Amino acid sequence: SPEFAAYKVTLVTPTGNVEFQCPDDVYILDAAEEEGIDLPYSCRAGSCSSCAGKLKTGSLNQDDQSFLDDDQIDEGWVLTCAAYPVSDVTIETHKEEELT
Ligand code: FES
Repeated sequence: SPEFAAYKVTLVTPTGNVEFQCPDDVYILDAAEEEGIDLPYSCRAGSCSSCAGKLKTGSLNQDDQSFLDDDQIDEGWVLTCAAYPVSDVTIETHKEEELT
């Protein structure tokens, strides 16, 4: 497997869709911000609802998140501040209200 890689992230946001390359060692949130995208957050530590999204295709590593339970992870919930892509992914953002 490659020492380093980047994956195509498609974010489906309330103001439109955007795509960018995310390094496999950068969280979705941080990579979005580098591209000038404003995404919701507060704690940036994987322990709250602020940065919630829904995974629509592809795979994430969310080992660094703790607030979502195993059923919520199975349902496709994502804490964008604590998730790394391991494939190209599509995430629908700004989902805190739906999650909670
Ligand atoms: S901003 Fe709190 S879990 Fe992501």
